[PDB]
Amino acid sequence: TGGSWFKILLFYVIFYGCLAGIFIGTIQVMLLTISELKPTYQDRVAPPGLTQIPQIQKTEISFRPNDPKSYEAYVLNIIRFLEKYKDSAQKDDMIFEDCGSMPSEPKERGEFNHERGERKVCRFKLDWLGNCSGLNDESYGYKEGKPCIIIKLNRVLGFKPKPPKNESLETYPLTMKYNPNVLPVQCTGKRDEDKDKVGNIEYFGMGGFYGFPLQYYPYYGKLLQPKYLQPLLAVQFTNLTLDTEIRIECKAYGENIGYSEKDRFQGRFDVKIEVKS
Amino acid sequence: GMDLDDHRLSNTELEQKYGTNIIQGLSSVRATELLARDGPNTLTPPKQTPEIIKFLKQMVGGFSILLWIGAALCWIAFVIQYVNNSASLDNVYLGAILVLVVILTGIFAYYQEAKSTNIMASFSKMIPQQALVIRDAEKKVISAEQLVVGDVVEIKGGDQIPADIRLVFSQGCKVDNSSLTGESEPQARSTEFTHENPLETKNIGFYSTTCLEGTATGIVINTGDRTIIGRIASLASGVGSEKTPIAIEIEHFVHIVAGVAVSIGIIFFITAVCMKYYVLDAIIFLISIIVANVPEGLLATVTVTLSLTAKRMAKKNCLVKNLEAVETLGSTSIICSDKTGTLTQNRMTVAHLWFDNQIFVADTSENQTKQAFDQSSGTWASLSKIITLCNRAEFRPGQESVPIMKRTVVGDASETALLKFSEVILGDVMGIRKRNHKVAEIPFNSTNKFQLSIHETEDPNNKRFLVVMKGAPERILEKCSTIMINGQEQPLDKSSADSFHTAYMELGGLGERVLGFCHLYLPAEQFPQSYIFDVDSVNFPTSNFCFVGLLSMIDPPRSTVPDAVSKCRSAGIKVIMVTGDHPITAKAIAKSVGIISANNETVEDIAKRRNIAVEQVNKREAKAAVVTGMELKDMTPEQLDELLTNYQEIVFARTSPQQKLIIVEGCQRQDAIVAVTGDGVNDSPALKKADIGIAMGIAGSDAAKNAADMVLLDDNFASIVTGVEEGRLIFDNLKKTIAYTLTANIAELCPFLIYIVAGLPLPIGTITILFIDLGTDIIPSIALAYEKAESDIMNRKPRHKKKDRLVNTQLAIYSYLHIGLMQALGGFLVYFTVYAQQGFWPTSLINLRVAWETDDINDLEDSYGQEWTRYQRKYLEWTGSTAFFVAIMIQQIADLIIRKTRRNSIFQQGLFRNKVIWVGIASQVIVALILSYGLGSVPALSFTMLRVQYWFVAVPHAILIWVYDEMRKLFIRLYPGSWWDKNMYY
Ligand SMILES: CCCCCCCC/C=C/CCCCCCCC(=O)OC[C@H](COP(=O)(O)OCC[N+](C)(C)C)OC(=O)CCCCCCC/C=C/CCCCCCCC
Ligand SMILES: CCCCCCCC/C=C\CCCCCCCC(=O)OC[C@H](COP(=O)(O)OCC[N+](C)(C)C)OC(=O)CCCCCCC/C=C\CCCCCCCC
Ligand SMILES: CC(C)CCC[C@@H](C)[C@H]1CC[C@H]2[C@@H]3CC=C4C[C@@H](O)CC[C@]4(C)[C@H]3CC[C@]12C
Ligand SMILES: CC(C)CCC[C@@H](C)[C@H]1CC[C@H]2[C@@H]3CC=C4C[C@@H](O)CC[C@]4(C)[C@H]3CC[C@]12C
Ligand SMILES: *[C@@H]1O[C@H](CO)[C@@H](O)[C@H](O)[C@H]1NC(C)=O
Ligand code: ALF
Ligand SMILES: [K+]
Ligand SMILES: [K+]
Ligand SMILES: [Mg+2]
Repeated sequence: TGGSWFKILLFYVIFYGCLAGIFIGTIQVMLLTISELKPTYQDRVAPPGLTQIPQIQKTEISFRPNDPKSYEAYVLNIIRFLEKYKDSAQKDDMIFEDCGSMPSEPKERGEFNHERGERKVCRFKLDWLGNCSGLNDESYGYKEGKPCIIIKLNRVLGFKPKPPKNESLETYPLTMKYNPNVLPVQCTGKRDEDKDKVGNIEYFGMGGFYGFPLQYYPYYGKLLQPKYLQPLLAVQFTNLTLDTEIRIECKAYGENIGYSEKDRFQGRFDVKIEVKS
Repeated sequence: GMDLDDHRLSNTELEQKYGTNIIQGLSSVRATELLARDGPNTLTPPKQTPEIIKFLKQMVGGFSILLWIGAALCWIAFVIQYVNNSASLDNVYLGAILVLVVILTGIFAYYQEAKSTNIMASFSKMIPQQALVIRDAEKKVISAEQLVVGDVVEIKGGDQIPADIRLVFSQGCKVDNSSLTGESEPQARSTEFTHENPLETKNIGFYSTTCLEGTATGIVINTGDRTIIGRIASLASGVGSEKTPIAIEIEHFVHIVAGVAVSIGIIFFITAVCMKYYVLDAIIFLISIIVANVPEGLLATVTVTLSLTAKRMAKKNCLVKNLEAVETLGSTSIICSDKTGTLTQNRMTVAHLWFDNQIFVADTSENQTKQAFDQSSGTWASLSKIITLCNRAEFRPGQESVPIMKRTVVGDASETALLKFSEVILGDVMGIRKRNHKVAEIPFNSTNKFQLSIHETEDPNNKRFLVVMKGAPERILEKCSTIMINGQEQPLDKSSADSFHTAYMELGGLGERVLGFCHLYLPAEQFPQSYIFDVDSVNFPTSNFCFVGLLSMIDPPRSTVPDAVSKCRSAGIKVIMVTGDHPITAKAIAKSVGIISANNETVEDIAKRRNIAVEQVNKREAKAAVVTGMELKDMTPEQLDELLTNYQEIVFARTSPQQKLIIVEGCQRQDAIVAVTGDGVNDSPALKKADIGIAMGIAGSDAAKNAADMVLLDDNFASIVTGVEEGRLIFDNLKKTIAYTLTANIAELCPFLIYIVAGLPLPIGTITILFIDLGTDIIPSIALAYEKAESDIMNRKPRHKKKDRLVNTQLAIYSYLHIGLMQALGGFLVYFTVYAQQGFWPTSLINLRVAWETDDINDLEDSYGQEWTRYQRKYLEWTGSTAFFVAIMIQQIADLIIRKTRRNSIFQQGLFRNKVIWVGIASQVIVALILSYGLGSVPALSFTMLRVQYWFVAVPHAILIWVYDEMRKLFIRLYPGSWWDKNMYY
């Protein structure tokens, strides 16, 4: 009967409205706990991952220098990433500041609060990425047999990397360390077979130092520090064997840096590069 | 093949027809040819399907087809992933687990299914091996199987009849036809065509029956399966391929769930295809739909609960041969009951005795040791000595341990009844019989119709001869001229004769065979103590005796049968009496056990009371109906239907074994579930046709026990009452368990629909919900089977087999659209809590799953601007899945508490009264703990170790589930029939 149909529709609309209201109320009470400035926990993100710029598919960079189409995607990805690192973009003085060109201490800008509002960010110049800034060679090194990758440490809110101390010789010496305020990065062949075909790797970093300067840390998290620029480290493989697929592993070093066998990108690369003749 | 008998034919036309001779029998050259033409005199065993085929049929029964489809989809998805190198062996594990679920459920279903046992082995105690046939004018001891139609066979007292024979020459032949009528009373046989019915015509000997005494000659007329017992066994074996009502309800429930699964699968597959999804995501989502929608553990738990109740009942001497028969009692509308051996002790005992113009009643229990009916008075001692002296029956020696009433005694029914009564009331009656040295003349005959004996009293001062003569009351009265009243030998006048006739009629109106007892004190002057007596009756008087009393025998009901029949009728069950005995005894037993109530009357009784004819009176006044086999055989099915509908108390008497089956089939076509109780071979077709057949342990035949679904090992109908109660309780508890499982089904289904529609990262994995199905929800569903009744089980009427389903629309909607959605809401609250505390706010998760699951991206940005690698994202996804699983567990604890009752409240029902539910709650918690902090300490099967606060985020939602259900049941209780009991009660 019509009255029964009306009652049984009204009961269900009321019941579902009450359920939805209770659900949204619980969600809001939960959200009252968290803050817009810092995550409650960092059980997963705290040991930062190490990632590269070209954003390649199967950890493989494969191109023939004769065909521009082979490296066009890689070059375009690098251009897209570096569009925000141009000197034209970081022109303002209100948001950007001319931080020292030599590596320095981590720059605390107060604790995480809405006080002081938008923090200021150090500016990163492409000129520190020589042979790979794209200012002179728009195609970096892909036109020749000089593949260029750019290393970046995953942004972690309020994370201060502590470089490794002098307890032990971690690898073959860089001989130009400035270890108090530089986070080292080293790329080497994964196997002994790749170490004989990797060649001479030339690093490109701020101040001529081979790693991440510490004046860019900590990161304040996209709200206090929008348009933040993380430091970069260009890596170029000038002389590598043609037609061969070389396995490369790039690692960061530090007490605070950690490595996992399950997660293959936690502080390390595993990139595969081949250059067809 | 042929179903008519030839007993109107005398010797000559039978010889001409069958082509045989009485004297010469048949020539072997023709006997062998006829044997080859027709076949051996053996019963054909049925065709038993191989057990392996039955075991394999269970792999496609229930939900197994859907699970096989899911396993196939898992294999296809695994090979698609393997081609594109992105394979994780997770689909293989899912497929293997689904195959294992199918295998285990098939094993449980095979165990649950009724076992098909042949009935031929139950006829082996019958079916003789050797026959005394005559061929070529010489008698030969040839085997029974070599007989053929037309052969001339002789039978001797104490053997089995080799085939269906028509008697030609008989000498005082007695047969026991207990396999055709259920009554063991010896039946006299002759050569005379006496009755129209072949089964009662006195000149036909039946195959597999025993000849008690005498010698008879006959011609074989039926061989093998053409005999009466052949068709009885054919009906018992061939018929009975029907499903139990609980099987039908389970099948309907499976149809509902499968329809839901298929409909949602097709609809959401279309939605997935339309939203630009490739094949792998669509097939994995269909796998998830199948795994969520199927209750993987429910049917095995159903079988386990059935077996638990079966063993509980077996603890009370009630053997359940077929596991599903524990439910058929309860939801039973009609009980069709055999009389002899089932409602009756199958023991012939004295009920009433009439002396001093008074009728006294004696107790007829199987355990009675002493009875008092004013024995201190006179005229009873003389009667007791008449009982002892004029009795020939003898106990078998070495029976001191066994009680009196169970003692095996040699003699006929009346002789043994009198011996048992005397041994009970008088004590040791062998000594009294030994004392008075009886003369060797004890004449009894089938024609004389009186038992005579002359004894000399061993009183020291009397030493007088006392003669006793008992027999039929009319023959007793015509051979007497005085009566005994208070010890005085008052002459029997016209008024005394009229009172005796009235007492005889009253005793005969109760279906009791009545015996007369009288004596005479022979004078010593004419009969001194030095006189010898002759059996020729040439020296003692056979008249002018002193009448004493009238005893009657009833074959009484069992002690616990009347109150059990009353309880069964008070439970709304119609109790129909279907017996092969005569109508008078059947009606008397029906009135004694309460099948026919005292107030109610039959048409014949009303016509007799009103002094009118049966035709004149209309049939709406009589609430009872006694129908004989002759009346029922002419009835059309429509008339039988009207007879069953109109009359509530019905007694079918003198029914053939086929007529019992016809009555059962008529009852079943009334949309009713019918139970048959029996103890004989004639009940086997009816027992096998009934929805449940109940046999008697001590009083039952092997055939009846084999044909039955249930055996009363102590012969107590209280078992039937308790079975009805247990079956109704089982039905209620099955409803509760099914609702509890369907709730978890929907709670599992909702995350996948949300994942497809909104695009969130996978709230819970497909492997994870398998642990809900076969983990935390196995013991709670069993625990719900231990719930006590919320109201009076017995006051409720039997459920309609069509209009009252085990799973109706109310149950399915309340589990699907009310409680499952709430559990999904709680799980999603916990999921968003887990994600937001690590960096992903709820709105950032919408349409994130495509980039979330991309192994290319190892710098995915959260709400705070931090960057996530793929492994950290999948670890957080596993953590969210584990939190969703724990939330479902907590809300299923609440669901377990609320499903404890359907109308009552835990305050009334008792929270801690059923400890199995608390065992199951501990099982839920412990299994979740093992699956989170054990497996999960190492990341495997998408399990991780949770922070302690995630175990309590869904607790308030569980409290909300409980509060909502309590309010629903409270308002159901307050206002019955108020649109709320109709629309919210399941
Ligand atoms: C049968 C199946 C049952 C389960 C259904 C599952 C539904 C899945 C849908 C998920 C979509 C998201 C739902 C949750 C929405 C939360 C709103 C919210 O707050 O997100 C967070 C963001 C930012 O937060 P914040 O930084 O301010 O917090 C910081 C903390 N503090 C405030 C203290 C500073 O806020 C914002 O972007 C607000 C702007 C966007 C608003 C979008 C509104 C969409 C809401 C949908 C809810 C639908 C409920 C359906 C129930 C059906 C019942 C039958
Ligand atoms: C995103 C996806 C979410 C999906 C959520 C789940 C949606 C579905 C959830 C619940 C629906 C379950 C429906 C079960 C219906 C069983 C039908 C049935 O045969 O049950 C048996 C009893 C008695 O039947 P009978 O002897 O009178 O039949 C005799 C007719 N002969 C002889 C032809 C068989 O049924 C009775 O108790 C009497 C009531 C019979 C009503 C007829 C069936 C129509 C009822 C419901 C269908 C629509 C449900 C609402 C859909 C919500 C969509 C969101
Ligand atoms: C999500 C919302 C909008 C769905 C609305 C449709 C619902 C409320 C309607 C549509 C069909 C309806 C059902 C149709 C059939 C029956 C069987 C009957 O014996 C009781 C009512 C019941 C159980 C109805 C309950 C209400 C019902 C389920
Ligand atoms: C919103 C969508 C998912 C609602 C879908 C409702 C579907 C799944 C439900 C509603 C009514 C249900 C049907 C009701 C009646 C029958 C007839 C029975 O002999 C088999 C089950 C079957 C065929 C059911 C299948 C499932 C069913 C079709
Ligand atoms: C790379 O830098 C070196 C040193 O400045 C320079 O000599 C060389 O030409 C550069 N490579 C090219 C080909 O641009
Ligand atoms: F035992 Al019956 F009919 F009473 F077979
Ligand atoms: K399920
Ligand atoms: K049966
Ligand atoms: Mg019987």
